[PDB]
Amino acid sequence: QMGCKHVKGILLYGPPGCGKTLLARQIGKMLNAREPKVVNGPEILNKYVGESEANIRKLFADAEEEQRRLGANSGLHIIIFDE
Amino acid sequence: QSIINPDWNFEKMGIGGLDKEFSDIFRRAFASRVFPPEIVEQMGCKHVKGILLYGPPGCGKTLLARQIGKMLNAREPKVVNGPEILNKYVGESEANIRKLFADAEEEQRRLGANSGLHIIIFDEIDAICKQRGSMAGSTGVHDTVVNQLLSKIDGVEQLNNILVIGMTNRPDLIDEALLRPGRLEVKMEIGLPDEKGRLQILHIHTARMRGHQLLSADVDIKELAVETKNFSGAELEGLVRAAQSTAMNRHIKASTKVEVDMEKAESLQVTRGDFLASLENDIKPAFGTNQEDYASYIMNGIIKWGDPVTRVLDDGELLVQQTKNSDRTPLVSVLLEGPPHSGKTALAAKIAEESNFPFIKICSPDKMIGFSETAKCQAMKKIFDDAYKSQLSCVVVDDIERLLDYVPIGPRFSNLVLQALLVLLKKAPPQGRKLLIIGTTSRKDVLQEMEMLNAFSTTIHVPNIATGEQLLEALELLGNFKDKERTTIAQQVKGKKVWIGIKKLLMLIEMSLQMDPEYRVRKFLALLREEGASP
Amino acid sequence: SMAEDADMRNELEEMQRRADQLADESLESTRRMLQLVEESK
Ligand SMILES: Nc1ncnc2c1ncn2[C@@H]1O[C@H](COP(=O)(O)OP(=O)(O)OP(=O)(O)O)[C@@H](O)[C@H]1O
Ligand SMILES: Nc1ncnc2c1ncn2[C@@H]1O[C@H](COP(=O)(O)OP(=O)(O)OP(=O)(O)O)[C@@H](O)[C@H]1O
Ligand SMILES: Nc1ncnc2c1ncn2[C@@H]1O[C@H](COP(=O)(O)OP(=O)(O)OP(=O)(O)O)[C@@H](O)[C@H]1O
Repeated sequence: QMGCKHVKGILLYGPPGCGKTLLARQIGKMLNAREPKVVNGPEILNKYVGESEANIRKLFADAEEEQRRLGANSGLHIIIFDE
Repeated sequence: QSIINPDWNFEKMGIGGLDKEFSDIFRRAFASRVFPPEIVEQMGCKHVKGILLYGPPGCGKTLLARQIGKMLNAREPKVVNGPEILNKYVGESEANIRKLFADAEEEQRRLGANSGLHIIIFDEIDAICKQRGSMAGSTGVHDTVVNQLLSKIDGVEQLNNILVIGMTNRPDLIDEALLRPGRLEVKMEIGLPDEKGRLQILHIHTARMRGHQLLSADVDIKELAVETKNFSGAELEGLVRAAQSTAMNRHIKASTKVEVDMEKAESLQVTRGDFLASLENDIKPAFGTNQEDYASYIMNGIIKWGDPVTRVLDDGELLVQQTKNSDRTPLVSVLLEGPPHSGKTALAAKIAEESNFPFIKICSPDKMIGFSETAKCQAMKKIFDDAYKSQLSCVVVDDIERLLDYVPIGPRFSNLVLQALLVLLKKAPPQGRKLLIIGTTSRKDVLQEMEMLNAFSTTIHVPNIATGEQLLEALELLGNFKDKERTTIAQQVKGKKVWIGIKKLLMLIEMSLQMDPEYRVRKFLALLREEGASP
Repeated sequence: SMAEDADMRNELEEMQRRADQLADESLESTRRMLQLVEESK
């Protein structure tokens, strides 16, 4: 009835060695969602033309599909970036 | 079959503060597709096949694009999200582009003048439409795609059942040839809303929620609209969402576990307190002001220890009134000068705050430690450019002498920054706006000799403490030495003259206070005597 | 200063499936047909 969507991003910053990764992993594992897709730093760069964009698009494919096929009753997805 | 949907209605669109732009876009794009084809043929014209949009982030571009795409009773619009047509195999990118237009060409060649309507969206057009190098050795990464697009949009064959739309943030990088009236004719700018626009946006993002009694009577929408000044479109929705979230969070709890109440959740309500809270610490406007900088520059406040502070404030108010309610002089500048440690920056900040302008920015060297001259010029250019997007503005330049990189030996300094500031202190703003610039310094003769006083329109003087009476008044106002010691100190200072700045007086008091309870006055007097005058 | 991407050289068509033993088998049958036809005369 309120007609509002959900926040889409969270950003955490601080000096090295203070417990950011632990918090991220715990919050990710807390939810009943599926395993979080992880990107280990810049592992999507490539030499051939048009590969980075395809790799980026690949991440959102499953969630997008699931949204389309369910609607408001879809599951939850998470994406965790590193550096 | 009518082009527009049978049941489409403007109010359902959900857009506020862009009535004129939408009306003009409709007039220039669709007006020719409403009356019977006979008159259109008689006039012998061709329908437009291009649109463009640009503006600062968070103004409602994608929303307008999607709404206009949905407004047509035709096929489903295609989509392209930035570089989603690039490929590694030779020539496949061009084939991908060509595939988009195949359906329209087939439709045209088959059915002729009764053909259907198609749409496309080259979202982030800037990504793959950079200007051509036009020089050997500067081969562009994407040039064949641009040539193919230019050929297809308007080439050896003609089409009259297509319509393109673009959106970007840098309208000055699009290829020049792609902006002539034959390909992309109608281009419009989306800017920050005004008071009525903010009211409309808040009303549209609240109508639904009022349907089920989710608003108490304490919410004065007009007051909320007037309070929030120069807010982008998205930030209103962000504020409303944050207010709703914080209001709902009170009924729920958790801590050790997670649980929800079922006997109180049916009496949910949202009041003005949560709105205020969030407005204060939730959404931080981008083109506005916040108390943090003032708290950082007014750390010890302002105290009226004499007459000059009132005269200075009155002169500042007079200048502000002149700039605000005048039209022949849309650019007035004032330069503050005085001896070192006289406390001049604080007065500038106070004047800027009390001016009550929608937009205030402070450009200080504190944020430019170690920069090169090019970075400093770029930062100043960016700030001044940003200050050109508001009906009222005020900019404060702090510590000019340290900005020029001056050093008496030689002397030496940076010429480029001086030239940039000189040219930038005479550039009138875009027609129909106002501006005000306030500077500071501690060496007037240097600037007077560099031929800079002919660029500033006036000048004010900020003096120091001149007589023992004012020093005693300041001491009493601060409230550190009590009457008993006040008599003794006065019996000494009263019979002479003093020359000190307030900041130095504060530092002297602090240093003196560290001694024993009954040795403070003597050391304070000794320090004051050693300070000297040095007229 | 990072060597930019390069266009895929090209395609070198080359197709190989299951022909060898399939056509050797095909042959072994024709040879026997020839032998029988010779024998009849
Ligand atoms: N609040 C905490 N309580 C207990 N252990 C903690 C806490 N914060 C961090 N740690 C310890 O941090 C260790 C790993 O820290 P980690 O390097 O993942 O964190 P970080 O500060 O986010 O890292 P990075 O410096 O790589 O950004 C874990 O072994 C955990 O013991
Ligand atoms: N006039 C308006 N009324 C209501 N919502 C608006 C309005 N203008 C913008 N919005 C909001 O804009 C949001 C979508 O973001 P939007 O498309 O405006 O960003 P953008 O300006 O396209 O950003 P970018 O610079 O990245 O392209 C929606 O939540 C929508 O409510
Ligand atoms: N009535 C007052 N007038 C001026 N300054 C005051 C007054 N009361 C307190 N102050 C303090 O005076 C300080 C003077 O500001 P600041 O530290 O920038 O020194 P300044 O002498 O203006 O600068 P500079 O060292 O560059 O010459 C302000 O921080 C403010 O806290």
